[PDB]
Amino acid sequence: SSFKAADLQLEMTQKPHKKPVFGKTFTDHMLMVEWNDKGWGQPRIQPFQNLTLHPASSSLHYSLQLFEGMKAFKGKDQQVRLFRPWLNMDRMLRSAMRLCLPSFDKLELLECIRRLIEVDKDWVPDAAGTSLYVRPVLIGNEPSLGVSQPTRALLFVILCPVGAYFPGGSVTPVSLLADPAFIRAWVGGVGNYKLGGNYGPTVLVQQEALKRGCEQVLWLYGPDHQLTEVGTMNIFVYWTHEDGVLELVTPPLNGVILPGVVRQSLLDMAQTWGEFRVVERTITMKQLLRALEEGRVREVFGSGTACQVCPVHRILYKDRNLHIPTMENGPELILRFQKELKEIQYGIRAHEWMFPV
Amino acid sequence: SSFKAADLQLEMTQKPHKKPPLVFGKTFTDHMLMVEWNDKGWGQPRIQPFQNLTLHPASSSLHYSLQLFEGMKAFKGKDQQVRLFRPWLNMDRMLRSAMRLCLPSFDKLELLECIRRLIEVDKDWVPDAAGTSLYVRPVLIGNEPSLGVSQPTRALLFVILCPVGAYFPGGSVTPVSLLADPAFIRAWVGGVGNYKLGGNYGPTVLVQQEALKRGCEQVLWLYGPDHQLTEVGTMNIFVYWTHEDGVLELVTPPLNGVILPGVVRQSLLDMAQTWGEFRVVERTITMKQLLRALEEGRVREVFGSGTACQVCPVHRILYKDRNLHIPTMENGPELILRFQKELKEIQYGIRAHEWMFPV
Ligand SMILES: O=C(O)Cc1ccccc1C(=O)Nc1ccc(-c2cc[nH]n2)cc1
Ligand SMILES: O=C(O)Cc1ccccc1C(=O)Nc1ccc(-c2cc[nH]n2)cc1
Ligand SMILES: *Cc1c(COP(=O)(O)O)cnc(C)c1O
Ligand SMILES: *Cc1c(COP(=O)(O)O)cnc(C)c1O
Ligand SMILES: [Cl-]
Ligand SMILES: [Cl-]
Repeated sequence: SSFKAADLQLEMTQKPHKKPVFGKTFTDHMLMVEWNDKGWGQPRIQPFQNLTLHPASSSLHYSLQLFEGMKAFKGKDQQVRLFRPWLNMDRMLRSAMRLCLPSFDKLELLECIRRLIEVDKDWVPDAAGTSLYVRPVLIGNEPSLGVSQPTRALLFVILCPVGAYFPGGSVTPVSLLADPAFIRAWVGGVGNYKLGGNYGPTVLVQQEALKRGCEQVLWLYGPDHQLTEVGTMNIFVYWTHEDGVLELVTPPLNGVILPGVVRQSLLDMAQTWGEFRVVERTITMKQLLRALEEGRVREVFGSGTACQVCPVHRILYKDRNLHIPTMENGPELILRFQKELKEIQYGIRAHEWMFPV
Repeated sequence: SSFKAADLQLEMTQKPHKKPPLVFGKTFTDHMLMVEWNDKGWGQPRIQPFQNLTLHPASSSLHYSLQLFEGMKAFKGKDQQVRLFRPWLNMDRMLRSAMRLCLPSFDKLELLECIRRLIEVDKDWVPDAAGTSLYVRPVLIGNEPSLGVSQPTRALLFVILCPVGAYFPGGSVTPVSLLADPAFIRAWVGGVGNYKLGGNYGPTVLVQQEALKRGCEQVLWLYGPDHQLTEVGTMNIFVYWTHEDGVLELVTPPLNGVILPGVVRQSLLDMAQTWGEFRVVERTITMKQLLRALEEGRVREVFGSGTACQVCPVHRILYKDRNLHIPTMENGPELILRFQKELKEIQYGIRAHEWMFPV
């Protein structure tokens, strides 16, 4: 009921590509594993190459597709580490089950990914702010037009080296368009899984945001306009709450929120410091507006594998620009999180969150 | 701006497959249409042998569901003339889908001609036995070799064809049972359930398995705190009843964002409006209204509409634990039969009609 890393077939490349925008440059090899009625085949690391798909593949008709996204970091000691990969494996499997795609063993796949990165180790940059982006994918591959549980599937992993997210070597804030007409996900839906179907529909909304002079979309939900997510990031607010208490709040995992790995790590870190209240609670636009008027908001930011932490300085809501005082406040919490994550990720501090390749 | 049928290139196949017990969606004809789009605009359209697609592993079609599709039928009449049912509507709907996903625009009439040309090449695949048809499956997908979530700079439009048998075994319309569970949501206001995008279907697979597990054949998709009946499986839903105000009516949910605007659905409203024999409306329908109408003997027929079956009677709805009998079959089903008959006449050339497009 799962492929084994022990059965790995390696096929090194004939012509290695020469080393050098996110998501454009890929490495020499990829992981591929086929599944069918006779279960999982043997995993193989093969050179990077195209997929060959039947024109009726359910991956293309009915979006039987899911992905992951995580980063591997090369520290000063030249050792490569993945950040909390076990959580990505957990989330990938939940995604798989939701789309009736075949179950697999999380440790086997991780080992296969480790083996794949081992093989392309030379691709992992080591300049400040850089990393290798790891993109696993599982797709249905039924050669029929019936909307049904696939009897064929493909799991593959590709790797993309990436440069520093903040070019200045310093966090820079973003502006958000907050328009309630666009809804990313619904209770009872699939917004809490990393399914390809959740992203395609946001492309037009992101264009609307730029058209309107904003950089990303603030996803609102419900008649009370709950702040759910920022672009493809989780949202956090650092403020003095109504009851006079300083807290860090992020929306709870009630179904419309993608359970981000960084998000969970920011909650864990802040809980560990024990210096202020850390809570998972709904956040409405009205709470935010009242807190801003009353000078209670210190920092608003997104969390995700792309930037780690992204400051927010403006929200366009109801044709009205709300200034958010994040950068004015340091941004102290943001910088503290970035420094601890950086120290853990590049091996400056030992930590069980890191998985060595 | 758009590819042109004028520039069609044809590569006839040299490995024609042996023609056939037709199971929907598993048997394909010898040729396919294929047109690519990039920064230079659309390439030349081509008809070519049926073959696998080659895709970059980062293709946005597979990572961010930049994919949409259509579904329509070609019918071979008694006069052996092959005809498409209201294809212009499918073309309109496909274009709306493409725009919603920031996929490249095209000329609806040029694609239609290219499709006509393709069916003409595979004309001998069109079955002619009663209730059979040729299923047309146009697809448009983004194909950017990049993990960025953005408007693709490359896309692929293709069309494949499938011969299909009669939906109903001996021609007799056969009713279905539905699982109505509020825990399941197909689509939401502000979402994309009203476009024919691949993303709307993948999540239904697990729910359909649950319908089977619970002894039902299809899913009755409910929406909102008031349990509005929206769609039945991949079909629009219609209720024929005497409403609370004493008026005999045909009702279907309105196009308010959670309803896919079916070609058959529109055609049924057009026909029934034309007859002028009873009220025809687009209004939400709730489970509470249905239960009360069933208790009062006001329901005559409930049915789905779609390209698959045309019109599909419903005899049972399992709502939570209650098994509700729907008396569709005890009432003829008169309206269903009348729609079926009139559509068959139009579709198989028995009666020349502006709704038919000759191949
Ligand atoms: O947005 C997220 O946090 C998650 C996500 C969800 C969905 C799709 C993609 C991503 C993602 O990781 N995109 C990504 C963009 C840019 C870079 C980058 C550029 C220079 N350094 N790093 C790294 C990752
Ligand atoms: O359900 C719909 O009406 C639309 C749809 C939406 C989404 C996916 C597929 C369909 C569809 O057309 N499926 C389909 C099944 C079976 C047959 C058949 C079998 C014997 N004769 N014809 C024809 C079409
Ligand atoms: C990928 C993603 C995130 C962030 O998840 P991480 O695991 O922290 O990278 C947040 N929201 C959405 C919608 C996403 O797709
Ligand atoms: C395709 C489809 C229909 C029916 O549309 P027709 O154009 O009548 O075939 C109904 N509902 C959903 C959800 C669909 O995908
Ligand atoms: Cl962990
Ligand atoms: Cl028409």
